[PDB]
Amino acid sequence: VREIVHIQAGQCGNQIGAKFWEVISDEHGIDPTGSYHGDSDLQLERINVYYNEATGGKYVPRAILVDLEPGTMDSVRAGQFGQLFRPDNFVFGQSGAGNNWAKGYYTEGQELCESILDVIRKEAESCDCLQGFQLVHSLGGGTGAGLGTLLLNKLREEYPDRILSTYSIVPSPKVSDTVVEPYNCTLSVHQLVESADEVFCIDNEALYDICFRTLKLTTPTYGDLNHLVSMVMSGTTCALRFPGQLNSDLRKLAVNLVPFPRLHFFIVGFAPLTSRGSQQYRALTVPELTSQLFDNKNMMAACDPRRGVYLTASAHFRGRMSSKEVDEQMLNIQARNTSYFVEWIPSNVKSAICDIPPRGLKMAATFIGNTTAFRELFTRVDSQFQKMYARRAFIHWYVNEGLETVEFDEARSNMTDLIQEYEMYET
Amino acid sequence: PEKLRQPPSQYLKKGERTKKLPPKERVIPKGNEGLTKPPVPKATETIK
Amino acid sequence: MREVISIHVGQAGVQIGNGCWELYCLEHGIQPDGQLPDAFNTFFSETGAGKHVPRAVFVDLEPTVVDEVRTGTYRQLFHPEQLISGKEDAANNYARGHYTVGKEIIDLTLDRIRKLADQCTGLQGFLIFHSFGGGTGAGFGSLLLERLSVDYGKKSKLEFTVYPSPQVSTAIVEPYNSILATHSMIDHSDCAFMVDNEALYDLCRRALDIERPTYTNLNRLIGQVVSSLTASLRFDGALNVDFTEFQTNLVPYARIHFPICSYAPVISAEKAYHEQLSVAEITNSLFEPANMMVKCDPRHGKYMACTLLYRGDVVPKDVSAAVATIKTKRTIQFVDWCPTGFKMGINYQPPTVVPGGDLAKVQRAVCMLANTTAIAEAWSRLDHKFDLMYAKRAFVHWYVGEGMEEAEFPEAREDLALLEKDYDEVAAES
Amino acid sequence: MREVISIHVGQAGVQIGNGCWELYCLEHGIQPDGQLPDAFNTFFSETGAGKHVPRAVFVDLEPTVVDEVRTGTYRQLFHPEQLISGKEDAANNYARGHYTVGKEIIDLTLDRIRKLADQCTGLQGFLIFHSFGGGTGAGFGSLLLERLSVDYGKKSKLEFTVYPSPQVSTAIVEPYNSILATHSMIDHSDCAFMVDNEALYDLCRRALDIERPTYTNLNRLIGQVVSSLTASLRFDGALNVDFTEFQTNLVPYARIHFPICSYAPVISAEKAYHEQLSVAEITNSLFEPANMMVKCDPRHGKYMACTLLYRGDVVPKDVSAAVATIKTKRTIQFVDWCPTGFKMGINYQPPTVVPGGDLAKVQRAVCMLANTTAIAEAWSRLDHKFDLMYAKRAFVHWYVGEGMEEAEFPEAREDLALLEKDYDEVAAES
Amino acid sequence: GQMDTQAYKGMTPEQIERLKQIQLQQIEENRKRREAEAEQERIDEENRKKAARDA
Ligand SMILES: Nc1nc2c(ncn2[C@@H]2O[C@H](COP(=O)(O)OP(=O)(O)OP(=O)(O)O)[C@@H](O)[C@H]2O)c(=O)[nH]1
Ligand SMILES: Nc1nc2c(ncn2[C@@H]2O[C@H](COP(=O)(O)OP(=O)(O)OP(=O)(O)O)[C@@H](O)[C@H]2O)c(=O)[nH]1
Ligand SMILES: Nc1nc2c(ncn2[C@@H]2O[C@H](COP(=O)(O)OP(=O)(O)O)[C@@H](O)[C@H]2O)c(=O)[nH]1
Ligand SMILES: [Mg+2]
Ligand SMILES: [Mg+2]
Repeated sequence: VREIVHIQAGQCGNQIGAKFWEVISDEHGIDPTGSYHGDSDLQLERINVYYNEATGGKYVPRAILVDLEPGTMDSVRAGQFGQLFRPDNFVFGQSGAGNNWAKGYYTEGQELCESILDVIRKEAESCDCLQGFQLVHSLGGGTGAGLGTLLLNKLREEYPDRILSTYSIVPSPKVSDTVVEPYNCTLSVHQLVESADEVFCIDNEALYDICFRTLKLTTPTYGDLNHLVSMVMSGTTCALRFPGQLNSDLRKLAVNLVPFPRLHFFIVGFAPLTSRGSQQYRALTVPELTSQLFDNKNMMAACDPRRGVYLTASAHFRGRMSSKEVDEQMLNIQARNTSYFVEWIPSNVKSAICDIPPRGLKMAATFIGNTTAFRELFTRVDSQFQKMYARRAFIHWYVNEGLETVEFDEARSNMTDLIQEYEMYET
Repeated sequence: PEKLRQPPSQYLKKGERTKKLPPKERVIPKGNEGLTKPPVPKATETIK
Repeated sequence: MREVISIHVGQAGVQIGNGCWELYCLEHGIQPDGQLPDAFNTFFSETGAGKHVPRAVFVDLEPTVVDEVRTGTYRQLFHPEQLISGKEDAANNYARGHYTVGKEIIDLTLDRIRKLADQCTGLQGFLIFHSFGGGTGAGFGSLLLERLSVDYGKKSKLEFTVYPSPQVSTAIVEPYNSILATHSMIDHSDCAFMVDNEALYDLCRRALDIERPTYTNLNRLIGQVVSSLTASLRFDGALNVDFTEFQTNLVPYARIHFPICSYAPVISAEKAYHEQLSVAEITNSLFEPANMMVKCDPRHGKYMACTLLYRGDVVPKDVSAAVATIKTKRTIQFVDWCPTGFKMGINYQPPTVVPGGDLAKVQRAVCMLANTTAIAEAWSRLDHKFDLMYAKRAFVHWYVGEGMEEAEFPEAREDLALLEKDYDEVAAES
Repeated sequence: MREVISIHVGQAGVQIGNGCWELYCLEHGIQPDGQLPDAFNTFFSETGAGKHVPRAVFVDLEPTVVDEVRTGTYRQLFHPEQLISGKEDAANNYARGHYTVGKEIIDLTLDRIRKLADQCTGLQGFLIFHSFGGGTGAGFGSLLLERLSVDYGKKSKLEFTVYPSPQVSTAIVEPYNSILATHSMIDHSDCAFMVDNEALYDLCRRALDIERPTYTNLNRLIGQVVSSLTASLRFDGALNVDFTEFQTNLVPYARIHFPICSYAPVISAEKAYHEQLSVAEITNSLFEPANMMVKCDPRHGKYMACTLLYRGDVVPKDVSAAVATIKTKRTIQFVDWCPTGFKMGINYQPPTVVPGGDLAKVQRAVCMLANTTAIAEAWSRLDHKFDLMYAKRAFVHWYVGEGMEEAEFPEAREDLALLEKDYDEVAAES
Repeated sequence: GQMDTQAYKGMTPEQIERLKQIQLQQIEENRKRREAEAEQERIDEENRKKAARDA
């Protein structure tokens, strides 16, 4: 009884969220019509974490979908599992996105914010308990980046105690899909730093690199890339849904991994990712998972951990396995590569074990780590921002919406300090 | 609805929500009287 | 008749508990439903009928571990009241489990333990389990002990805790929780036993022949020790030793109670078939550093009074020869002011093995508890790890926000520092 | 021989009585029509042939609640003169139910009760039920008691009334009605017991395992206490207590009469499988704050003399051992004067169960009535709620318009202050 | 007293019991070896074939 409320914003959020419910539905065993047709009693133990039951044997997710234009929403419902969602949780405007942060935050955001909060109020206050919220959005856009942060502030004000876990996609360094991203990401980071408890950063280029290097997929599509992300969000909450030898829920993760209030941006990775032909060679052992998780190529964020130093690290393991074997690897990986860990924090690696693995995979692993390598990713957006800012570039579109120029300087200064904050703790 | 709306002039300034822990200057710790169990007698204090 | 009450706190305490009661029900001959297909009064009560009920209370702040027992096979044995579950765990935070969330459930549990003590006419002590690194194990364990001290006063509160290992660790904030709990246990506990996973991790691989153990195997090894300790009160023996006799013989002073554990023989079934394992053999194995349940070698320190428990074939004649031999051994030290140094106990009922058991039925076995200055090695390691984190204030904000005043961090520093001064001063000789 | 008259007023009283006379009929063995398929006559009259009729009077100023019985199964049991119904209810207005509308039916009601008293050769008391917040329970109940005081004189009049809950409230004008009836009750009642729905709700969920109780479940609980209370006059027992013995033992003074009640065991069927429930356990369960049917903490204040009633195979020794154990509880406070502090009773007839019931078939049970100073906490609630409303004159127009004079509002406030003074003066140090 | 003498006819039940629990343990680990190899390898055999041939 640790219910979690799920919120999706924008084109990125709805497509990721829609694929996310396909993964959970098969894990719990829910037929796309919404009825249970599973195979084990353990599935019905704690389905209350994510689902509500309509009288008649039909289970409904605690999902709210938010957009400024209904174009992407109707594409989701036509999908196979689109019938699952409650029709009244579809909250949308009737105006163009604009791919603009200020317009999403001020012009269209204020109008829709009134209705979205009460829809949240329906699901948030309908359950016996509420541990935290779950947000999926991108930072380069205008709807997920702008409207998502607006709801994040209101959620914090009304529900301060609950954990506001968010999953974010960061603009790419070589080619990124929007010209005005340096403005959008810089403003969005200002809201994320002060409001959110946990933030995970995903880069599209790493997902392409992972699919081409490891899985040998000749033509990976956005369904397959979003499939990789769904595994990680499934992995974190699996401690709530199923029994284990050592439980580790969301609040345990935040306490252990976050040493100081502002340093909480995280990188993730998933093992085992097996090549379709390398499987005949790979004998799947516990050390084999340990090799993949800490391997730099498996990381889903395009920031190399070796260029920085680790502060904290966490690994989850799923399946019936030896508790000694997991604990020995954590000691082994920590002592073997001491050059990438901080001295003034011993035992930098947290561990956990879960009993039920994903279907087919007899064991699986999930990694979440925090490192000073995030200075690479912020220096990129700051360098692009300054040169776009030094001359008055596209700014006039944002100012016409009503944003004062002082907000950018406040936004960049807060971003600049967080870069320095990572620098000082490296010592 | 009027209460929820946020004007541009009220932009979130830094440090409004991230509070800082004060640097902990301290009182001298009350060490040996903090426990009801008496301390061990020393080696040199033996009765002759 | 004479009663002992068991309390199980945290995930480690609970899932140690089900292994222990699985052992006890099989030992006495009680079906999981409580009916039968004596010494029942020590651990069980007669509800009427042919059904019995354990004297145990399970407490945790999250329902997953407790609900496993609730849906398990043993669900019929326990009283529904004994299984107490909170809403959300302490997140490995001592302040959260002590001040904010711990106090929401403390008074509910204290009613249930007291209500069980009404049925125990001849109560003589409690058994309490912890994991030091856990938030509920350390945080709520301190609050439970402080209240229980004034509720019952001069009743032996024996504890059995899992000390964080020298190198194996699963929680980053682990040093923070252990030191804060150190102040609470030292004043209030009558006596508390230390064990660490890392020594059990090595022992169950070498002595017992298991390639890759789990928490299940270790919890069974703990159950044997508790069975050996309580066997004197339950079944006949040539030399009975009550809870009070352990308390007086082991501890020389108030602040120096902490013993360590050992057990012999720990041997696989196919290896136990090879040899006879006489009394002298099992006594010799107890003193090798390999068999300590705490990964500290006694040879860096010295021994005070040690207690030996024999469950099996053995009867005093060969006991005296064995202890006489161990005194001749010059690899074992004793402080000058404890020339006697030993308390021996002998019981006739052999140990009980389990279906899917890790061990064979040895016709004789011995259990050991000793007080040694080598335990000061563990405190020094914990002290250094804490100072590295606290120097740069690595995690203070989480504990302060959950109700703690930061001035308690240096206070917990001094009490451990004072304890370290006591052991080394006692270790001196004149 | 010895007779008791039961009167039911308002919705709450008659609905409780429906369950009570259900319980009485099954206990004695009488069909719901009043025939058979002893102590019958203390509650019933033998009309002739083979038929029985209860000694009860049902009155409410609106016919919906009474007509349920008139159309129900028990319609054949009662005498139609006993079922009295008004035309329009008091609308939760004290002035309406006392002066304006209550006068219409008061003299009709008084003839029927007096006519019922003629057949009672050896009557010894009355049983009257109220709900304080209701207009009819308070306005008409106060009027009924005032007349019965002069009609019968010093025949003891016992009341069973539902006091307003601390937080649960269904009527806004509820504080106004309670104080006005408090003036009438304190002078005329020989002794009035206290119950409230909020504590019975929590009791009916924890002890009895019911997810969502209704008024039906709570009404059966109250009937058990009255059945246990009157069982001394009905069935054999080793120690008998009459109504007069209750009256002298429980009250030291005139204005300190209000007791509180408790019952044990209240257990479900699948929990009683795990519990023997002997005399020592049931006596201990009574004194816990959880089992009090008024949500006031006895730990908050002191105890005066208590009365205990046992129904089952109970031996007088086990009674004395239980009482001795209670006196050893330092969490229980007694007054220095009245060191005796107890009166005990034993009866042999076990409790009776009901089809569709909620309780277990226990072989012994205990009922507890005690006088304590903790009830001053309940009056402090009603006093504070009244002052906020009357400060701004929130609802005075309704009561004044129905004939009530405003001068009564401070006078009723004056008496409650005097009653609050009386309890603390006695509760003060000797 | 030093009367584990039953070993004259008491340790023989022990050692024979030791033999039977030895065989039970080896049966348990033998069947576990057989259970693991089929599950891990041959369910994976289907994953290889389906993924490759559908590609
Ligand atoms: N020997 C042994 N140790 C265990 C077992 N389970 C957990 N531990 C130890 O317990 C520690 C983890 O803390 P928890 O068991 O969760 O204690 P807790 O008080 O419930 O912590 P919270 O979940 O935050 O309330 C780790 O250091 C483990 O090594 C077990 O089954 N056997
Ligand atoms: N325990 C219990 N309480 C009841 C029941 N029915 C009513 N009550 C209580 O009665 C209280 C209010 O009194 P009323 O229901 O108005 O009864 P009344 O005295 O006839 O008042 P009027 O109907 O206006 O004449 C409420 O607070 C209820 O808690 C019942 O069946 N069981
Ligand atoms: N992983 C993933 N990324 C996507 C998907 N669709 C869009 N994106 C990325 O999201 C970023 C911004 O998307 P955008 O259209 O602005 O989303 P918006 O928040 O609704 O405005 C682009 O850089 C895209 O590369 C998807 O299906 N999967
Ligand atoms: Mg816990
Ligand atoms: Mg009425």
